[PDB]
Amino acid sequence: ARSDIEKLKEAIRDTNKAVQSVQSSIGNLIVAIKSVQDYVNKEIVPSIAR
Amino acid sequence: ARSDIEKLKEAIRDTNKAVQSVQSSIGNLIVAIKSVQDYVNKEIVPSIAR
Amino acid sequence: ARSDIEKLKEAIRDTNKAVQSVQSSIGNLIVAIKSVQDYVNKEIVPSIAR
Amino acid sequence: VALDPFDFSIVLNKIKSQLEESKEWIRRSNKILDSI
Amino acid sequence: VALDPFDFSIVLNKIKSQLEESKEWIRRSNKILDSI
Amino acid sequence: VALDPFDFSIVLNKIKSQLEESKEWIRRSNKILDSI
Repeated sequence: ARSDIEKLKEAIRDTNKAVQSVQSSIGNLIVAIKSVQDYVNKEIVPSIAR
Repeated sequence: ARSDIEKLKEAIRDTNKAVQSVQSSIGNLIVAIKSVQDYVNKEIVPSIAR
Repeated sequence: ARSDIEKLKEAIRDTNKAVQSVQSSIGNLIVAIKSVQDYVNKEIVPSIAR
Repeated sequence: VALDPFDFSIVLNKIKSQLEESKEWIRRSNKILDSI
Repeated sequence: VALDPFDFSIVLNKIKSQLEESKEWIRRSNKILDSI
Repeated sequence: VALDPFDFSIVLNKIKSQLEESKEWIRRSNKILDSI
């Protein structure tokens, strides 16, 4: 069963890489949402207040 | 150990499906953030400039 | 091969925990985007209309 | 072309529905691992 | 009811904290796979 | 410091590119599982 164990190991390694790419996506989604937040806080909120 | 190998295989298949559903979620989060981007670019930025 | 089966099991358990943490991240990204949506709908859209 | 508020709501509910499906697949994976 | 700026900051930091925990679980999974 | 519209576009395209890489890794994992 050494061959099947090695296949399972390599499949999980690929799944782990899939999760790492999702982790990268989420990190950039944070950057994107923070950008929208900063713009609202700095440009739109004062505009409404004045 | 054939039974345990088959269980490990089916568990990873389920984990892979979990990652695919997260992938769908992220794709729609992009659509949602792009929508907010388009609205800011088209409606709010000119409004401030004029 | 009992030792290798147990290792594969524990690796997939850790990958599953990684996916659960991503699931938590996505849930809070929804909250964050909904917040931006609510603010636009309630404060900016009427402001433009009037 | 920004989504209208209705379509935006449809997209947010789809994100949530897929997140909920993801959690079910993890539960099933964990249940299979418990049977080893 | 839009979150106030403080609460919005709390949510963003929670998203980041959970992303960081996710990366640690992957490191541990990869370490176990290396021991096979 | 909010990103300018160009930089915002770069970030969105990076999110999409990484999502596409993620889908390829899942395809490869599923292909290996099929060979067991």
